Amino acid sequence: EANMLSDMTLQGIEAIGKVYMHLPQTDSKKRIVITETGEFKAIGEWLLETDGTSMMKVLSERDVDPIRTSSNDICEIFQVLGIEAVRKSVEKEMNAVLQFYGLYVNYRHLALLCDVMTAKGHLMAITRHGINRQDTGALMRCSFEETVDVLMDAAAHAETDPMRGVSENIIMGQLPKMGTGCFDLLLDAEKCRFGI
Amino acid sequence: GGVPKSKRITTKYMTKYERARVLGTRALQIAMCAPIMVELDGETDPLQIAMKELKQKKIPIIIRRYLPDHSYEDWSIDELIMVD
Amino acid sequence: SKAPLRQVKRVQFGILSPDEIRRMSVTEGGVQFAETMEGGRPKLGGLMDPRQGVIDRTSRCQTCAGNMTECPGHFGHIDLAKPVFHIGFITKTIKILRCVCFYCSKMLVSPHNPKIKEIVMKSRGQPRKRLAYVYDLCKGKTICEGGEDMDLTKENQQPDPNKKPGHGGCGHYQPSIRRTGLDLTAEWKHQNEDSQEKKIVVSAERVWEILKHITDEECFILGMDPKYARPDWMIVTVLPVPPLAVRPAVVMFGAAKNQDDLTHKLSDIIKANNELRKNEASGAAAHVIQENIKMLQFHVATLVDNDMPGMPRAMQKSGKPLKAIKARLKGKEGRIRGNLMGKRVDFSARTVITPDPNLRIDQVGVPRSIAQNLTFPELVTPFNIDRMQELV
Amino acid sequence: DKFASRHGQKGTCGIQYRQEDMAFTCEGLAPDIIINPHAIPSRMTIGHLIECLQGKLGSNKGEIGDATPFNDAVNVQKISTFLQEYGYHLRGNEVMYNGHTGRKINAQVFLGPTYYQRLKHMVDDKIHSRARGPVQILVRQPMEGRARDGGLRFGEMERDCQISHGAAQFLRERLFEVSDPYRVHICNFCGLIAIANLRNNTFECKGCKNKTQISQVRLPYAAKLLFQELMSMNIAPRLMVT
Amino acid sequence: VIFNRQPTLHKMSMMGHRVKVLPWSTFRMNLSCTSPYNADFDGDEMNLHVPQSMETRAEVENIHITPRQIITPQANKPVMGIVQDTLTAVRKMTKRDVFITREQVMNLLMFLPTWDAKMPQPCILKPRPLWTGKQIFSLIIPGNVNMIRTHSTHPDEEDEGPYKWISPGDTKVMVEHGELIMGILCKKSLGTSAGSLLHICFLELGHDIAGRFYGNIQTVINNWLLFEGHSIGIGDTIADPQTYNEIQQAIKKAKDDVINVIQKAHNMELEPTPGNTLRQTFENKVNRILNDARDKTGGSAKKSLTEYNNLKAMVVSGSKGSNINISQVIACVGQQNVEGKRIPYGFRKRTLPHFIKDDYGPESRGFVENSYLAGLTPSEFYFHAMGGREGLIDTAVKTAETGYIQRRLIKAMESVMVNYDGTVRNSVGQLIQLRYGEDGLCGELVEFQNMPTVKLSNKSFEKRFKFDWSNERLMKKVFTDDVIKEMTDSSEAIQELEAEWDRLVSDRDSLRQIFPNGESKVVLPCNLQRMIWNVQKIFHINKRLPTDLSPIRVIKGVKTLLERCVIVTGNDRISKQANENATLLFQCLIRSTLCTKYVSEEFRLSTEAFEWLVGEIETRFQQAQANPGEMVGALAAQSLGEPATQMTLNTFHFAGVSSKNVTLGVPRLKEIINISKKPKAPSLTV
Amino acid sequence: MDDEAETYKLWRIRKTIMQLSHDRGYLVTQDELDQTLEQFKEMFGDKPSEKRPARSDLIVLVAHNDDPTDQMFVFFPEEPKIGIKTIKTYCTRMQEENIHRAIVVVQGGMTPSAKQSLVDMAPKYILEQFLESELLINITEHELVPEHVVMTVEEKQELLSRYKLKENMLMRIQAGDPVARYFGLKRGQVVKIIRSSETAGRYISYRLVC
Amino acid sequence: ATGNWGDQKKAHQARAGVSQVLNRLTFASTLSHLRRVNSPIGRDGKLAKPRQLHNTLWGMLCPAETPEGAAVGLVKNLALMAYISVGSQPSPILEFLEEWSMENLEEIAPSAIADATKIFVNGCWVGIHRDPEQLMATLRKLRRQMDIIVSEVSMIRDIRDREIRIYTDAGRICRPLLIVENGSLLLKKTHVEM
RNA sequence: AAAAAAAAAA
Ligand SMILES: [Zn+2]
Ligand SMILES: [Zn+2]
Ligand SMILES: [Zn+2]
Repeated sequence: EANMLSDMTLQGIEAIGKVYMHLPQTDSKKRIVITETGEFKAIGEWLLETDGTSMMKVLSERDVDPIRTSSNDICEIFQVLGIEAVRKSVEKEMNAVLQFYGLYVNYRHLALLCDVMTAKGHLMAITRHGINRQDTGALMRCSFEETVDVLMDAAAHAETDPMRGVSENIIMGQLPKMGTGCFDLLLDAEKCRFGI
Repeated sequence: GGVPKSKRITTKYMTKYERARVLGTRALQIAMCAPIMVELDGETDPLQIAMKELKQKKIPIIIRRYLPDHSYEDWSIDELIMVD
Repeated sequence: SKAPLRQVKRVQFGILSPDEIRRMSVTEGGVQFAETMEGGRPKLGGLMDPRQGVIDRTSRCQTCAGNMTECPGHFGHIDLAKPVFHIGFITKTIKILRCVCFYCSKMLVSPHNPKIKEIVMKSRGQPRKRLAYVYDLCKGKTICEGGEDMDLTKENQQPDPNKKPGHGGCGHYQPSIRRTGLDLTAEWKHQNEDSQEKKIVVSAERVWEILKHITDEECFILGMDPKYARPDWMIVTVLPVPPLAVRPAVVMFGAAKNQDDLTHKLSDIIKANNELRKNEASGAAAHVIQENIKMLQFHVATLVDNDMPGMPRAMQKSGKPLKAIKARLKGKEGRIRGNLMGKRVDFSARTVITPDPNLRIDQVGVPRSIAQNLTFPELVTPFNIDRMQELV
Repeated sequence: DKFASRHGQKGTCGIQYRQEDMAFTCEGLAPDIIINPHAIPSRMTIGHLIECLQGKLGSNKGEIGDATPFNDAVNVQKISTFLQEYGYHLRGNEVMYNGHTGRKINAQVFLGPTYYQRLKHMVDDKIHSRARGPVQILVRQPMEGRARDGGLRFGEMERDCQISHGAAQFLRERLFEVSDPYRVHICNFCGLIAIANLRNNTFECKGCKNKTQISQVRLPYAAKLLFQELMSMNIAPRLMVT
Repeated sequence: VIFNRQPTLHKMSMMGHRVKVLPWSTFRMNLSCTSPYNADFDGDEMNLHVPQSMETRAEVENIHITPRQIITPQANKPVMGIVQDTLTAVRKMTKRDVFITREQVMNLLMFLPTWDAKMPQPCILKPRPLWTGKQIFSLIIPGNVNMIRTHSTHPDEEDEGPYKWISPGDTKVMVEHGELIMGILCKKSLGTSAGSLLHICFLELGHDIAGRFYGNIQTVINNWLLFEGHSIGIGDTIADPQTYNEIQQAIKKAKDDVINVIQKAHNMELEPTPGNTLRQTFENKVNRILNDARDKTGGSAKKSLTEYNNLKAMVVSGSKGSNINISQVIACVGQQNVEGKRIPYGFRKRTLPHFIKDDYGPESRGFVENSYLAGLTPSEFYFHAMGGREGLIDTAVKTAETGYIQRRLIKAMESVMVNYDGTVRNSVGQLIQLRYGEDGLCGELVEFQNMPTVKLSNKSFEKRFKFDWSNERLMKKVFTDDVIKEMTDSSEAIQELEAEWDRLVSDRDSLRQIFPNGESKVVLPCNLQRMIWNVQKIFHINKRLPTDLSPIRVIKGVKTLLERCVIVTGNDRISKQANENATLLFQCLIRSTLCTKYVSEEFRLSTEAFEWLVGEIETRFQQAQANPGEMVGALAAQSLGEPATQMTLNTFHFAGVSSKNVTLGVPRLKEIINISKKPKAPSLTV
Repeated sequence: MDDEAETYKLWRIRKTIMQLSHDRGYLVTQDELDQTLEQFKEMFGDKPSEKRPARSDLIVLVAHNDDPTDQMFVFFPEEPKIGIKTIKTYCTRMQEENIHRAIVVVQGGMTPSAKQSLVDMAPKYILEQFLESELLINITEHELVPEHVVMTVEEKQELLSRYKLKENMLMRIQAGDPVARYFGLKRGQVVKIIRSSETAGRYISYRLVC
Repeated sequence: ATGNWGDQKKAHQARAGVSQVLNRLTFASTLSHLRRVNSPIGRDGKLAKPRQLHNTLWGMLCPAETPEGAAVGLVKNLALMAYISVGSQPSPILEFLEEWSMENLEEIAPSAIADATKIFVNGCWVGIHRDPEQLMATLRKLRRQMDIIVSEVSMIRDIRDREIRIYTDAGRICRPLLIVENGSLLLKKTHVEM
């Protein structure tokens, strides 16, 4: 009795909690189509907002749109859709968060971040488990977090740091290959014409 | 890795990161009493002399632009065009 | 200085071998005395050795004959009688110890395996991921399987003179390795020969002998370069001694009455080593030698890392924990973040700002005392020789 | 110098003006202090205006004003009605004149006595400047605090925004040239710190037995202490120069 | 020297400055530095640094100087602007009734150092010589500046009426040929917003001219403010007694309405809405009633204020304040909310012991029925303390994780580098982007463009863009006889126009494919309408006179423009494919705006105007490219971490209309930074 | 209830498989792409309980356009858990028809012993596996998924020569990605991604399968 | 002098900041420092619930006096009328209770507790009584008449839960308030003349 | 002269 009261499911998805039915009032969740005159018409179709993400049991339903339905869970998009869809979903979520407060950031700064997010083909995080696991140098990784562990890993593995970053050259004190320091100036011997 | 002049695929327009360092290096060279290529109109701050001889593109500085494949292209001052 | 000033191109990390540590050190015979002052003069072989560096503003180095600004400091060495674990390398050491054999010191999976070759060509230039893949491959191995005559399942088979060599398995079960701090225990779930008991404690000497007899080829598949990073060099046998630049003499009033924490910790290291070498030479009991090894390992670990949980904290004289080298590096106020990332500038000023509407935006109003204190280092040119002459 | 009101109107003195160069009323009244109206609605201080009006009323009448909260006996309209009887405007506004020229101000201005409190954050206790001074006995960096004559802290976000500007020479100046420059001699084969006697001009590597292949490297002092500390941790940061 | 305020949250929080020696012991600078530095002059300690090498001084001059850093690459907007009483007197000085004498404009004349010593003829010549505010702001504006915006108090019905070009209220703001003509300026026109006067005077004149224009505004405006004056008082906080009676009656009616709502909820007559419970439905109804009453009373208070009320003029100047500030001054404070909810029952079913148990009326709820001018009851003053503590708590708590997120973001992209081939690479040289921002352009020199070939109907596309030669009456009144003889001598012009129409149809189809929701606003450099207006004004283009520009020359100029405006170079197929992939929106905008009908019937451009236009377009598209040698990763990290400090402003005035669990603000970006391993509020929009 | 839903999901899975074969460059007719549910009921049946159609009855053989002897099998086993016995049965069918490509659509699971079997039979015959739940939704038809194009080795060499690129410093994509499984991408191939850009119209990137 | 509240050798486990240097800048600063209350929660918690100013702080602590920074909502100042309980022995209240009518726990059946009202003295259950209203009125009379129970002793009649709680311990904070019966104050004009 | 603690300003 406790088993059939607390565990079994009559209908629905066990990973989905409260479900709401609503009509959108703005031209963002409406269906925008092209009429015969060439104008854009926004149709306010009925739509679902469910708490809990499992779209293997949602998109595979009888009357669910397989195209416009997305999710806010980035890892599940990675194990369902792909890494470029992860990039697009992260860009869309960042745009939604910035437009909730009305703050506008340019698309290029967001796209650079989102292409950094998909650099290795999987989901790297801006933490000590995604930055320190990169193929970068030792002073790239120790100067952010876990300095001693990265230093002993480089010492034990005899890791070669090729001095290509900026904080590496900041530590060792010469001009970094960065910004206006990414080139060398040479004196032209032939161009030394008449002077004073 | 000497890239030939006809093989150079970098831009022909000198950006401000090159402009600041070439102006500073040339004005420093004048500050150690280098010969001045153009006529002087009473200017005493060698940074101003560095601009007014950068206008006629008579500064003997070769810019060694570094490509990501560890190859370098040499661009002269008069080959590049002033823009601001 | 008639030395060529060139730009360094790359940094090669590695582990200092004890032969290299003995070769770097200017202290011939090792540091033997924990006393810093001996009758108003520095003592050779002590913690205030003149060969390591300078003492005060009027003294000179015994080695390079320089002042504070000229002498960079020269390292010493302490020859420990018995090797001890490096605690920070412990999290690496078991990663080799669970991959190499406990008895014949060979590899749990034979290096001509196609999976090993696929890992090697997959992880070229990535030694950490190579070691991770090796440890993932060797997590399920519990028996040192090997033998060239272990594949005799066929009947009337002529032996092949062009046959490759097979795996070398001493026929022994590799124990599970457990740890509760610095102590290392090995347990055999399956019983070996009757001369070996099921639960043993493994000292640093057994691990040193195990990692000593590993060939360079097995170290290469382990992702660990034998030229600079041999695995037997992680166990501290010769302890490096930092110079007086790393551990400065703190002056109180006229003369330096007290030293820093590192000098006192190295004094504890010297006293521990002297007590151990006195007890082992006297033919003392086994529990005395075990206690000496335990306290020497405790002093070595607290010299390295005093922030290890499950490990007794080092007691300073002022009711504080000891500040180790890890505390010097790791932290916001550490040597990386507070001294290399964020080192202070010289020519700077700071004051309270007030508005000025008639000034243009590309101008700042500067007080007279700040403009007198802060200086612009202008070069001398013939264009403005008279103006700089009247300025000076 | 930092001044403040009794309603949170903190600020600093932008400038000082003599009596002949600032605004005066028809009665020749030069105020002690002038403030910004734009600080009023954002801070939402109507009680400052009520305090000013009650101060004008109590100074014209000759009584100590009562500012007890949640009191129905004190009202803005009552103070206005009592202030109207003393020959002034009922909202406390006054007509002033220009100080430089003498012309009437087109917009009528609100004047009266309030209660202002000085603060201890004087500029004499906060001004600091430093060209060159003491360096630390460990890292050879400037001191901390004005009493020890220490320099400013070129923090992390300074490096962040200078990388955002992308000017490498200012970074090389602030983090190598004016903080802790040092010169070390390095063996080419070993890549570690070698012995260099500058008096007889001799160079010797104690492990590589190297006497000629010794190079000179300029570096920050804190990086040198990091390398020496790593050399204490059985780590070899071999810095080859070829 | 280098001038820096801590904490430095972005790129614009440290400038380069020129030293002027002043006697007193403080730092002195312009007021417009207060917006990028986030300074408040309330005890702000701030640092200055001196370069010790003169090549670094040259780097400060060429990079770190303030006028070269006017436009942020974060949101393509200015960061300094005209603020405070300078902006208030700009608003009060451009008014139509401001008639200013010869002596006062004479006083204002010497504070313009860029003036050419040519005084204008007065607007009024007899009987007394009088100038006006727009005539003397015209002298401040240099060069060729043309501009259309609107004031913040512009009615929406004025634009479709017959008075859209002649405003009785002087609301639409027009600038032609670098002299101010029409409208009153405000925060929209002289602020940090995109498309302002400051943005276009930076983009059209240069860094130094705009930076001098900034200083040329403020001295003249502050010297005119000595003549005019500006002052708020206790009389500005008091409205009409009829307005006060109306506000009190509206508040009493709202209290009676919420009492009736409580009564019908107690009588089992409140039907719960779907998506939420009866508790949430009742709370949402009460919050909506109180917020609507507060907004209605604030609107009634704002409408009843006169033009002499300096608080209303200061708010509509846009320098400080808003409408909710005016409502809290005059009408009422509103409902105090803790975490966007009701004041919690700290006692047993009571917020205070002075109320009754199980009371849901607005006195015990937290609604404030009195204004701050009238004074508060002690209970609602305690509820205002409840509300005001939460803002300080929200300021104090999240800023640790905000700074941690900023440091993590600036450490992860510390070496994302634009190289000399136009590609984007990290420290290890791994390719991230083939072009920066997928177009190879910098974020400073881009702006907002309206796209005309997206929203419109097919018949409007045919009657608006298809060039027809059959209408000979329009052909005669638009073109001169030389163009007719020139095109009748040729034969390929008809199929050339047909190919142009086919290219426009294909571009419209591609734009509809790219944008499915019909977004007609894009982010592109080189605003075409502004420079077409500029070459109209420079060359004195008459829009009621026939021109001598053949459409074949227009098509040849457009083709030469699109051939000479390259980003990805090379004759390879991959290089050409990347060239038309990077410049597709630019090609679409060029073909949509430089059509054969716009330049002939609408804009009526000449030949020399057309060649000046194509030269200007080529030059401005060349200089708007991304500079090889520019750090973009740390710039992106700072430009995303700067709004992370400004998402605490919308904490208050929240009730929630939907009972959906969603994470908003710091946590959202925090999770997207950890790859959102587990969504804080997992939701599907199906 | 079970028969109609089973027929509907079998028709949807068959349509997804046929679209996958069409996306891989194989010889795919238009009527099989546009096969309706009623067309599937007429051609194969509507009662999957009484073997109309059977799970082994629906077996799809498709050929390549350029190379007609390069073909793909699609297998639908009926059991939920796949052992090495049915894998070996498919293999013994697979050598005797001289074809190097097949995809088995599992229902519930497919064992790690058979995972190792499919690993060590890989460089003679390609035998990919797919879950029935993953094949109810076309991956490439989603609005978040841009255009993916498989690219040959000559165009890859042209891309490396034009941009001076090396393969280790390319953008990467994992081999376990559902997009890479949809196209059957192996390690070393480079996929071209064409996406819509709001600042330039469209953008083309290149990813390395690893 | 140091401020560490414990042993010198084991001061790492002791609280810091209990003893502070007195702020002699103004008289008001000295009075604010003499009436300061410090929360034991550390100044690094991301939880906002201890930092929220509670509804029960009416007249106990000052609502608009907190330092700015990370210590907001923790350091507070006392109200002008608030008074800290010194502490008193709970003995004679207990003897008065057991002599008046109260029935002890060790002399009653366990099945006769649900109808009666429990009595708690400093968190200690003592017994039950079946007339809580008359007992609470008698306790109020004895506290007002200053005979046995001092005015410092707090007492609660939980009517909905049938409990009586008596607190005599230190650490309590009280406000002196007027007494109202029958819609009228007990303070008269005779008290004003006195 | 170091370290710890407390009080603050932005
Ligand atoms: Zn020396
Ligand atoms: Zn073995
Ligand atoms: Zn050497």
